[PDB]
Amino acid sequence: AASGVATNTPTANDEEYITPVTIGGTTLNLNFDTGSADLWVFSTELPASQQSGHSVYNPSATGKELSGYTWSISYGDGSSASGNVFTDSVTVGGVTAHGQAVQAAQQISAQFQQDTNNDGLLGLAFSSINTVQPQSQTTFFDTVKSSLAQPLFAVALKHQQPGVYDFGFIDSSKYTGSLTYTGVDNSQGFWSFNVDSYTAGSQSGDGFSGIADTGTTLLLLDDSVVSQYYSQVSGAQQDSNAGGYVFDCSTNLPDFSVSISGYTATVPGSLINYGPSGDGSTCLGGIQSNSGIGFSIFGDIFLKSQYVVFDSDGPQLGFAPQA
Ligand SMILES: COC(=O)[C@H](Cc1ccccc1)OP(=O)(O)[C@H](CC(C)C)NC(=O)[C@@H](NC(=O)[C@@H](NC(=O)CC(C)C)C(C)C)C(C)C
Ligand SMILES: *[C@H]1O[C@H](CO)[C@@H](O)[C@H](O)[C@@H]1O
Ligand SMILES: *[C@@H]1OC[C@H](O)[C@@H](O)[C@@H]1O
Repeated sequence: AASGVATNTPTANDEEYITPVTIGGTTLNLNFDTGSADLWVFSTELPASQQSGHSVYNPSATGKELSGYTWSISYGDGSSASGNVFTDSVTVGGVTAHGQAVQAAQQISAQFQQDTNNDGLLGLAFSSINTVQPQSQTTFFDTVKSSLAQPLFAVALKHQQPGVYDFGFIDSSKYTGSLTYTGVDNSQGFWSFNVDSYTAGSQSGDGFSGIADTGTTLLLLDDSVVSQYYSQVSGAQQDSNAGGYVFDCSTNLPDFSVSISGYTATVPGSLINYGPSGDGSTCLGGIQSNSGIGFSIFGDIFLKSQYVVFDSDGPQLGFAPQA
């Protein structure tokens, strides 16, 4: 039975986490994203000036083309990419998927053109939302799932230190105490779960739903929750140059917690100080608006405080504080 560990590393300010993936013999640094189901890479089909600063996949060397298939995706921050599809061998932390669909980029929006921290994305949401036309394809995880010791993966994202993606096993040394599980609703293809209530510093409120999303840097919440949080942060203000609420870097921020099936998951106020806003001398908050989309996005700010188990049996998610 297979299992493996892939080590991830945060980029500056923990903006994204990248892990090496070997595709047909070339290793690329990909952003593992539990919020989407497409494995796409910078390729030799892009314009040569866009290939610059990246490790690229050359499909003609090892790939088997799926003639006539395309993919096209749009993410939450407006970025997008599209291209064609090949099958190849994809290895992550020593686990190999043979004949994995590899989505070679033909076009990428400006956001990706300017991000040289990754060479593409490895989706880990449910395969039901993979964008490949005319027949959708399975994610790396769905491809190898039946070969792993247990059909699950687990993640520890850390603040300015390397972390891990555990495939097919749970590493009990990565969290304190025991895991608490909650059911997942995969009807929209996401790892969606319910929280029963939340506490933002001195204020507590009713529960809501959200997705466990490794691909989003911040903790995005309903505007009512964000207002409630920052009303407790002296001098907090929104700054469109920074991307949301900012405050003095020395501020004492309140903790934020959510109650999930009996377990309190706490994000300490020191993790809510994302870093320099890059707008003078303020810091950007780790909690920001979800822009009225109707569900919360439990991104990296939240994951940096937990060890999370993504279990295809249920499916369900398990949580425990990171050791
Ligand atoms: C279609 O599904 C997606 O787009 C999913 C789920 C989703 C749906 C709707 C709203 C938000 C989130 O996002 P995702 O795949 O994680 C997607 C992946 C990314 C690498 C383009 N993240 C996003 O689009 C989020 N973008 C981010 O978090 C960007 N981060 C920053 O701009 C750093 C700033 C915030 C300091 C990326 C550069 C990392 C936005 C939600 C804020
Ligand atoms: C993950 O689990 C497998 C299955 O037991 C081991 O063979 C592998 O070395 C790693 O511990
Ligand atoms: C990344 O690869 C495997 C090991 O678990 C990890 O410690 C290393 O940094």
